[PDB]
Amino acid sequence: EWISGTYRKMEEGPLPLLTFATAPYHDQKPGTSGLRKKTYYFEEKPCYLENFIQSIFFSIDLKDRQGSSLVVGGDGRYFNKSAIETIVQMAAANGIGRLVIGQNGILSTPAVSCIIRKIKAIGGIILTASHNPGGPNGDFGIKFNISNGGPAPEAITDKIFQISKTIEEYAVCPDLKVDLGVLGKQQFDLENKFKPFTVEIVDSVEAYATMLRSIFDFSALKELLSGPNRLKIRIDAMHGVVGPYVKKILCEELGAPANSAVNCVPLEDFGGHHPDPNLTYAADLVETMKSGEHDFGAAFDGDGDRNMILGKHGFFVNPSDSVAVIAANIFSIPYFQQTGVRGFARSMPTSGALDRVASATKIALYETPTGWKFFGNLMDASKLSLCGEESFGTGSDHIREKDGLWAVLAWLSILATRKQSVEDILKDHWQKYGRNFFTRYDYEEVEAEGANKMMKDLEALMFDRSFVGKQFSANVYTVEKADNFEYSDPVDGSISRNQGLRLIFTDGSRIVFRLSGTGSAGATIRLYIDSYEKDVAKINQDPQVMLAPLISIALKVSQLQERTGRTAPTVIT
Ligand SMILES: O=P(O)(O)O[C@H]1O[C@H](CO)[C@@H](O)[C@H](O)[C@H]1O
Ligand SMILES: [Zn+2]
Repeated sequence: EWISGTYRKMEEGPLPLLTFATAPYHDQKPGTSGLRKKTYYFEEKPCYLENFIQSIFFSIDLKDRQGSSLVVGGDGRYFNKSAIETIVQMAAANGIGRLVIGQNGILSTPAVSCIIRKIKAIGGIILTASHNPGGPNGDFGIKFNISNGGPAPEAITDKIFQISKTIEEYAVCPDLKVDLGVLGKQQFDLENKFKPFTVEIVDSVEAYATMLRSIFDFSALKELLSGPNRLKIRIDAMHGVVGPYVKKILCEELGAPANSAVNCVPLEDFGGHHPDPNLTYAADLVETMKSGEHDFGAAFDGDGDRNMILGKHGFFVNPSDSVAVIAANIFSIPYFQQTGVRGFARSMPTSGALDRVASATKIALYETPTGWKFFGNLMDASKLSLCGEESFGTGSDHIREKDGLWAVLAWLSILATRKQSVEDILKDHWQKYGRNFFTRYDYEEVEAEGANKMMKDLEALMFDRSFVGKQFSANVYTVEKADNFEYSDPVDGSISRNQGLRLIFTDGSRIVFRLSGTGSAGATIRLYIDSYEKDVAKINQDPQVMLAPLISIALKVSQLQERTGRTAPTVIT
């Protein structure tokens, strides 16, 4: 009971704050999605976690750090609870005034972005490796968000890397034990300090659910998913963090059956499966959808910022299309009614399906590089309201992270509005704006410098006067513009180069080659292919059949097979 903990704290007295010596590491550079390593890096290596955490604290100014509030939460993967305890003790020893932590450490990435902005916190620490597998032999990550609720920009992350490279002492409160299970306030008496330290354990779902409740019309959702004539659906949480949100939001408040949700219990190893939503890693969901029983299926990733949208019989609306449908009927969501369409954005590898809705509605569209930085830059300038990434990313400017369950609720709102099946909505959209046949091949973990050699030699081949205008086909395309995609940010003036080789032809079709920044050992080659078609006779056809020429040209030009040794892609989406 609470009384036992209170009396215990009273008898043990004030908790000491102590400095301990440490040695720095070399690979604590936070990437596009924080700092991600294998779990043993954080669980077994001495003071790895402590070094990184204290680097994060040092990256925050002392003024903003004394007395301020910080959100802490994660996707409930292995080691998250222990690392959260360490974060609590260090925060207590580092002048933080209050930690708002999700119950049992559970807090989806959009939930953290939401709470940060709501409680006016100086930032948040997210214990997630996103779509990467968890468990003792899995992966583990730490993502630092700032006061706008979004990821820490390159300045902050670089400061954390620099500080981490030379750090030699940290502060911790080792006698501090905190129960992450019981909701409510939890105060701690610290030695040599006058103000008590506060750990507030909040519901993992409540605030997020309130935000969705003010974004969507939950009456229409209740009538759609709740009644006897309900729209049969199946939501696969992949044993990820979105489980509690699915159950408390869609099932409890919105009234959909409890057997509508599956795998809605977050497991520290994500049930052994890969917490990534796509047709390859969500086989159970597509095969359950293959019997012709539900009209809408959806999957999420580990931390809840990605989503997969499926229709009846397993119909697959690829992310690049999903964001274009949401844009095409964006005014079915009360939130965008309130804000208006501030702008549209997509990453360069993402198909141009959104571009067509932007051109038809006279709305600015920004083709940004891979990553959140540019999307947040645009959102803070009131120049972006809906954005999406091909990597199953969909989000708006309601927060500063992408949001999977938000995209699902948007799809249910537009389903209830248009009163059609997903396949009908998609087909009508294709005939309305034309179809962007899209595919992406991932060649996972190939020996680098073979891939880098393919990129350098490929780019040299692309910049040649005897290249622009050359004929290719496999029973015809002619090169129009080959380059290394550069992007100038129109908000802060930042310039970004490489970002992926582009082959654009005269029919609008594009072949993009990108080296991954998500990877650990070696390198991952990503091949995107995007071909447009308006001839409504050709709007419907098998995309892997419709695209096969462009694929053959992509590997024949890149010499992928001869330089990597691989004969088939690791995953096709
Ligand atoms: O490995 P990549 O391609 O560099 O990065 C990948 O993970 C990132 C973080 O989720 C996403 O923003 C990218 O869209 C995705 O392509
Ligand atoms: Zn994610």
